[PDB]
Amino acid sequence: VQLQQSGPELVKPGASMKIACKASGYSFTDYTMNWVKQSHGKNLEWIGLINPYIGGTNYNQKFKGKATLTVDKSSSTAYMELLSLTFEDSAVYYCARDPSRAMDYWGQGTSVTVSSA
Amino acid sequence: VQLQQSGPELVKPGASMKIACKASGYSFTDYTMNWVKQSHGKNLEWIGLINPYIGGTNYNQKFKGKATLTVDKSSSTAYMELLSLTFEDSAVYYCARDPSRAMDYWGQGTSVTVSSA
Amino acid sequence: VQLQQSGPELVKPGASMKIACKASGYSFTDYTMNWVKQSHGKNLEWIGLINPYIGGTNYNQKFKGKATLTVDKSSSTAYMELLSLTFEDSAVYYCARDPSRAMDYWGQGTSVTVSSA
Amino acid sequence: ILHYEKLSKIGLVKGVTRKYKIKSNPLTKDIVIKMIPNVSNMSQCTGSVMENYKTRLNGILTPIKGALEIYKNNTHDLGVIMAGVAIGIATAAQITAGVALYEAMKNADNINKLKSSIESTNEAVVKLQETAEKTVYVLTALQDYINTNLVPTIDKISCKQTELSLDLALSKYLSDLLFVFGPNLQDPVSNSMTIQAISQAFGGNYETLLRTLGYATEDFDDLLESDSITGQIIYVDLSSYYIIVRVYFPILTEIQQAYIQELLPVSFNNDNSEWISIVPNFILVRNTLISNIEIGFCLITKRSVICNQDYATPMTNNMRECLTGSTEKCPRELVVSSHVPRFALSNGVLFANCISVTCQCQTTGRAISQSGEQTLLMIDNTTCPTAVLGNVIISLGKYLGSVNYNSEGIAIGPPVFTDKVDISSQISSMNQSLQQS
Amino acid sequence: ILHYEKLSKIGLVKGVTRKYKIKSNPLTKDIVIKMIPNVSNMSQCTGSVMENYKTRLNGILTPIKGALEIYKNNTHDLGVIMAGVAIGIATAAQITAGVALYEAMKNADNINKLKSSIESTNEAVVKLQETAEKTVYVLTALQDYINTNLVPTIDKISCKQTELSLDLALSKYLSDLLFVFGPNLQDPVSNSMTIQAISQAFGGNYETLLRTLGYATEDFDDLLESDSITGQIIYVDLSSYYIIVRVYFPILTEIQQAYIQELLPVSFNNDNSEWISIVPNFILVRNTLISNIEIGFCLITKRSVICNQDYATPMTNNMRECLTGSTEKCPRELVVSSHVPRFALSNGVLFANCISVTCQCQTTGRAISQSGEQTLLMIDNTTCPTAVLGNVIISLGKYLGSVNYNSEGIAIGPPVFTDKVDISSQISSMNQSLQQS
Amino acid sequence: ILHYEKLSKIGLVKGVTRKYKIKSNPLTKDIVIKMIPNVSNMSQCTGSVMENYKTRLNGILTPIKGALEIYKNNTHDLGVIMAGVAIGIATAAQITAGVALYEAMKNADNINKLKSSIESTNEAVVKLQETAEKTVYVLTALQDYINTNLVPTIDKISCKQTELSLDLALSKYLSDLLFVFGPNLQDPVSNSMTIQAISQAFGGNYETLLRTLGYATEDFDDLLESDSITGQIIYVDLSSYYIIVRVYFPILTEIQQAYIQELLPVSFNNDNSEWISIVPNFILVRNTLISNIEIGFCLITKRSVICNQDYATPMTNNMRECLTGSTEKCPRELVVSSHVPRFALSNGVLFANCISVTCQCQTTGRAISQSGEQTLLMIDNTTCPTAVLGNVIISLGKYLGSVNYNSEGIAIGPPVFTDKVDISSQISSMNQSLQQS
Amino acid sequence: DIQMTQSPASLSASVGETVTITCGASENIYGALNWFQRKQGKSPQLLIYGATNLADGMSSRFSGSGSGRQYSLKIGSMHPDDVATYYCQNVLSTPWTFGGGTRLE
Amino acid sequence: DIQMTQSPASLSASVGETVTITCGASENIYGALNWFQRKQGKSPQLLIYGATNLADGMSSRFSGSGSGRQYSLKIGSMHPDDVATYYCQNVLSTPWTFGGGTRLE
Amino acid sequence: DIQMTQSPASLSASVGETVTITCGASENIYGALNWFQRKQGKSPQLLIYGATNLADGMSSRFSGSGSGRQYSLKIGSMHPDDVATYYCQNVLSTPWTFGGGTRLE
Repeated sequence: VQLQQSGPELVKPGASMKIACKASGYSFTDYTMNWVKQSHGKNLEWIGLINPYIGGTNYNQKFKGKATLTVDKSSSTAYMELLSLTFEDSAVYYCARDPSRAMDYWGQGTSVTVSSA
Repeated sequence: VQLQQSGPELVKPGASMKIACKASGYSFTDYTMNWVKQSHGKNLEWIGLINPYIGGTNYNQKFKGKATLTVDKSSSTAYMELLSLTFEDSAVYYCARDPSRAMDYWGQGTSVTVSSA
Repeated sequence: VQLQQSGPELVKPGASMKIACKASGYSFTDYTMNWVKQSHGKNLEWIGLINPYIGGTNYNQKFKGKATLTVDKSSSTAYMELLSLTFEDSAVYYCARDPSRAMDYWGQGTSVTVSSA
Repeated sequence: ILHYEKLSKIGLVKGVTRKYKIKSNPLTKDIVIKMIPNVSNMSQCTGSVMENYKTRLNGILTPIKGALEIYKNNTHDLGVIMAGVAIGIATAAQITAGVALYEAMKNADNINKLKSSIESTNEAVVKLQETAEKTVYVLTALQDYINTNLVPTIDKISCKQTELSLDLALSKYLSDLLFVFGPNLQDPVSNSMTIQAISQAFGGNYETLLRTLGYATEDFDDLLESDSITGQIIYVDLSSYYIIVRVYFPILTEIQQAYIQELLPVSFNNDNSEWISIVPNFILVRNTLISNIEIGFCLITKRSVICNQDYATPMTNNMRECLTGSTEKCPRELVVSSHVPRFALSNGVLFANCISVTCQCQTTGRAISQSGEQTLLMIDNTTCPTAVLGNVIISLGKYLGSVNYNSEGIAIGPPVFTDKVDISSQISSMNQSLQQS
Repeated sequence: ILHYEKLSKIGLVKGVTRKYKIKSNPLTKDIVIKMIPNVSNMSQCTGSVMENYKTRLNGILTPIKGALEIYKNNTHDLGVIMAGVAIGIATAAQITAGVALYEAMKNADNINKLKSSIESTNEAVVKLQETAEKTVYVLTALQDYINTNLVPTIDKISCKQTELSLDLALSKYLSDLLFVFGPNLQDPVSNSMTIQAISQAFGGNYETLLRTLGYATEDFDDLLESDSITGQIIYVDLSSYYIIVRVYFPILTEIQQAYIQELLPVSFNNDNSEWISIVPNFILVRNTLISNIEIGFCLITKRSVICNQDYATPMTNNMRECLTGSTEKCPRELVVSSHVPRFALSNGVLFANCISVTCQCQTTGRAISQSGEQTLLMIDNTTCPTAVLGNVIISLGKYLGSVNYNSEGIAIGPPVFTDKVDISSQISSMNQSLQQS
Repeated sequence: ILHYEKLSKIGLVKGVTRKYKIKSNPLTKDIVIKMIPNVSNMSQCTGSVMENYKTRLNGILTPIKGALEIYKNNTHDLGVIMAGVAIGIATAAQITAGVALYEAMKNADNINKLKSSIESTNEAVVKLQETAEKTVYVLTALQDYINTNLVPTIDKISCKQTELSLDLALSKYLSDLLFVFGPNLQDPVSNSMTIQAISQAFGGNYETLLRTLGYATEDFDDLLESDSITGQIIYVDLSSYYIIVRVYFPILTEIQQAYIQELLPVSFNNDNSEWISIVPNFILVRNTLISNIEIGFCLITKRSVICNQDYATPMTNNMRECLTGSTEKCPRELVVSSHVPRFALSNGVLFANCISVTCQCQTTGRAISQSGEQTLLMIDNTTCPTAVLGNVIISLGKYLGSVNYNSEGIAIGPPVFTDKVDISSQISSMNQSLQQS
Repeated sequence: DIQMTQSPASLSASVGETVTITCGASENIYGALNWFQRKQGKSPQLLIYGATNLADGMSSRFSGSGSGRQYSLKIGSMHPDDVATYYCQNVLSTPWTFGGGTRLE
Repeated sequence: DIQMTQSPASLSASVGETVTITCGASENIYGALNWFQRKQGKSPQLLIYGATNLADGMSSRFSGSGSGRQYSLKIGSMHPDDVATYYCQNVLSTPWTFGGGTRLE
Repeated sequence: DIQMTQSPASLSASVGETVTITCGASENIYGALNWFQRKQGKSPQLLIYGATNLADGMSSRFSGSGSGRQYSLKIGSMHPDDVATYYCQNVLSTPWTFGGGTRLE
């Protein structure tokens, strides 16, 4: 049971970027993946979940519009497209597997930074 | 909002005659017309109602068979065919518009007299 | 109202025999035919019933597999095929008409004996 | 217009002819249903039960009040004009229901002038003086239970037990409530939801509601079971937790030139198989035009079929043509079940599948025989004044139709299979053979 | 007779085989349901509540008594005769029900000889001595409520509160009553109305009714939920306001040579799409003849399908032919929903749409791959003693069918759309292309 | 993707667009429902009522416990493996439900360690300390009635009356129970049975159950009425007569790229007849693919359609093509009923069958005339800022679609008859003409 | 039928003083009583529907009250215009009967 | 199965005096008990069904009673014609069992 | 949103002595509280779900308790390994919020 993140990315402000979360070692379709934003190394906040079985999503109100969650059942990969990136969007982004309510298996996280080098 | 009666008529006993009640100034189909019998200038008695929207009729027991109510939605006219006329059928016949349960607008009335001149 | 049994039979052990119960004088389809076993001239025990109207059967547990009840609505005949006959299957077998729950009319009975002469 | 002889020959035995009645001319009465009991007589140890109940009831009632306010804020007098842009999307029924809601706003305000008196109502039914000449009635949910069970037993049980019993009663009331006044009620504006559904706000006791409002006893039960006595929520109070319901008391009007002909379905014989014809068992004939009717939505009575609206539905050309005699166009379905009507009685005359049911003549003691080329047997006085069909013995009358009924063969329709999966498979086969052609 | 291998190849996974049972041989018990409570212990301040309740209950019960008297006045013994002319119009079921009503009239008169004792019944359940050797039971509606709530609290609440509570209880009883004994009850003669519906006269407490009458515990619940324990109103009293109901206690009889085969529907793949075959999920095979069954009217049990009548319905030729192997004639429907059964277990063998559901082999750790030309995958011991389908781990058995199941392709049926509106549109298209041809 | 202009021209008026929500991520809470009341406070004259009740309740619960033990004895940890051979026959839903039942067995055993405390529960709701940090709740059926009615009145009525009232209460509880936990419950393993059905074990009081367990108030009522808050019986006790139910509290997740388009059905004019098009009134569009939806199983809300599963069903090619503009492929049905929607409001714009409904313009006082070659009339600001349709007056807005809407004719579809019997007759006629060809 | 009875069949009083026109019903009609004003030679005009509600276009001096089976129509200050015949109509049960009629002079 | 027991297996009394043939049931059968008369060498004849109702064509002297699990069949004044074997049949539960049988001489 | 609060934001105690990490919720969450262990530079690990249940693969010394809105995570005997950041996650209401975080040294 593994969740492979896409990797840390340097992205310019106002652009859009996509986190990849490959899944292996379990039934991708039968588990919901959550997404959380780790900012400043301490604070965690849940972004949203995607249910690949039904195609449903449940977003945090803070992350509606800014983040949209997709899945690729063929590749067992769930994506998190981040829209209109600002400096505050620079954080650590996790994909966490969820049977129903307990994020038991997490990706290594993508430390996304938003700047123009 | 007008209810135009056909006019006073002289009709022979045992004949059949028809009151015309043209409607204007309102939705004919959406209003039920009642019919009442004013005998001896004083006494009033409800004959029956016709619902042009549904084609339904509700008759007073006294006037079943003697009076039949029809409507002409094309002409916005409701009719009162009177059957087997006797001397007691000589009275004033009103058509009264009724939204559901209150006769608010009345025709001028037809003073029908039954005799052989 | 009459129930004609097939008649007493001499049958060898281990063989199978069919008892006919012709019905007449009533509506065969509208009456349930019961079967009982009269052993030793005294003891009676209900074998099972057949409802010719529906094709349903309700057997005593003791007689499942040993007795199967069929009907012939064309001939108004109710049959009781007896399987794997033993010495204890030698008894008097009745077909009894039952409206719903009371065996009112019985056949004369078949005294079936099981032996090899 | 229906060829009853030919229909009976293919098992469509003429049943009871019924007159067609639809609700009309609603008498409107406004009643107050207070969804919260008055616990002032046991307030000493009520706890937080009433607060939680108010929270849940407010959550339930807020969507209703908002949906009402969609129309209360977009409807004004000229003559009553409705703001179509502000309403945005609505059906004709919902628009007329919003008009009716606006017309009920005057009496709603008159009643709401008695908000304090509605709150202080400590009986399940209380009459309040609106304006010293108009009276309004308050139906307090669970107030009967409070006054009859909880108040008399304050000191018999510990007041915590009284609190728990009150909480359980309120939660049971909410549980019964939610099926009607919950998220199912997405169109409270419509005045089509029955007074039986409305009475769930009073614990399902619509008898008390209607007897308290008062009604014309004529056709009252028939108007109830035809879903014609409807209620419309006019006002929702989120502070005193009561609703004002305008109850529509219509009358029954006979539809002109309209009768509903019931056909009693009877299996018949064709070839060596048993068949029942697939023809509607309730035929609406109006102004000499034959049509179907969604009679499941209506209340069928011995003399009339009573509906809350015109449920006439169109009839295909073939079914109209075969109901009028062209019985080769009426479809038939194989009978493989043992529980099918083998006979029916029409005007004292038996129409029976005497091949499938044993027909015996009680007078002459002979068996009424049906040939293989006969579908039914018409059994009447001319052949058998009394007949035994199975075990049931019926004394008959004279058949007013043809005298050569049992000797005149009929043209038979095409076999069908009215099962849903059978319908889909028949569509499959027809499409396949059509593509082959 | 059903080709279970080919059916499972198109997703019709063989389910539980059930025996076919239909009610038969009813034991008849007559019980009195007094539809009015005895308020003699609290008559001091009852007011006019009981008079109004009597008026309303008489209005409810009069149509029932009149409908019964239609048969009671036209039914005579020689052997039982009915005046078909006086009855006029009747169905076979209604005529046999009138016969049953007449046979119950003797015990009805014997019970009505105890009219005074029925009126004095002051308990919800009372046994009355008919003839010193036969006993009749009176079920008094709301008597339990009166004796348990209102009588103990006469002086605790003001007697006006007792009066109002009694009126509310009676009105609630009438409200629950009217769905059953109201204008919906246009054929009280029929003995097909269930005892659960009858018990609404006792407040819906059919458990008390049946335990009081007594019954065979064998298949009792199965007879209840199959609507086999029916009640027939035999006598209606408009003065004492009680009904005599003959309760039919049938037994269950296994239908000869009849089993109902359940097929577990499983989506399969054809081309690159999910498909579920439109085939009945419950196949009735009787005397080696395949037919449908309206199993919604029956009670499905783990071992048997229990009905109150033969609900066998005919099956079209194509469905019969494809259930026996010609799977090119079984229609299939596109699966566009995410919630479809992707697999089923039959005899310890998994039949799975391994293209649509992830199939992994728990023993060898390999993925059970399904080619695009395979509809399902049969997963058994020979390939995978244990298989993981999604997240569920299943240890399997040996497939008793073919060993080349997963390598033998099947002929596929035609796609269909079983939506009602889709059915109408398909009829439109077929008619259009037929007229074009 | 839907051609809303052409659809409105044939009466498919664009209604409220709703987002598509399906239950997901269930929060599991386990509660104890003790189906037997504690009569220790009134055991002095209980009699044999409790023994008979225990016998009946054991007979009811034994099939449930056996069906559960079928999976409890064939499921063990590896990682949760299921004995497919011992299960034999099961559906995918039932297998996953057995997995869920096994995962709930740990908490079930932890609760069953408090069997003695569950037995001693003498209140309808009691919190029990599982392990000094986890708490379980016991819902005792009829305990509220016992403590509130029977215990306070031991000496007020004779103890035989208390016994009879207790028996009646238990039997009423069983009568309400049997529709849910009786032979209808042949698959207690499935966690698809709603908490409202589960609450019949508590007297139908699911409000108490859910508030006692606790829940997210967000979308709670929507999850209730969409049948999304389901319960699964986890443990059945045949000695203490209690069940452990795991209540699934899911959340609502918006389906990606999925909206459900409601179409308001409005009659239109063709030839000189009134027509309504046979097109689904709720169109599910997901990922730019058009499909039907069994929305009857879902809870329609003002903003969303909320289902417990994906109820998408396939759409035929012709209906998809005509919903996108090819309106000659959308079937239409004759309107013979007087109660049909003659108009609808869409985006502040009226689409009306002005031939069948009197359209008058409130601003200029003129009549909005519909020619015989026009199906509907689109009435907006450009022609009539305020319009009177019958007696309802509607102030309109601007039609965002075409400005030549009322001058552009549309191609009309084929007439149909969507009656079941009419469908069978149409199949008959098509088969006959196909055989003739 | 419901027999609708008016006690003052003929009444004549001075202009400008209160006038009560009582109406009775054989059965309780629950406020389902309409009032009609019929001037000589002209059609009856709906005066008060629902036994309390003033019909539109009618003078505010018409203040009819009542509940159950006993009702009353109030004139208040007379005027020579309301010299007409007042009918109380049964409105509850389907044969909507009328009262005898009150001729006010 | 329900065990049906008859106490007087063999009974012989003078002609013309009352005779009670008691029958017992292991389980309460609620009046679902039939009585059958089986004369020597002939099929059993339905004597009393429902534990109270006299079967048609049977003599009026058969007055069987009882309720629950304990029943009784009464002969009253004998007749040499009623010398037969009386069976009480279980009628409630599906395996409709019979009693041991009472031979009256 | 439910505001999820942890009282000891930063705590450091000797190895081998009991440690209670209290967590609070603005609204009653009915035991729908998850605990997560986040070691430095690594993804958070599910520690205790349901506010009582120990997650698989986690040490038995984690004995988190609590009910309603006030919860607590117990460490018991420390070890150098569990020097990490502990998050209590709301799970009841759809915006599943996290606690501030407890850094244990």
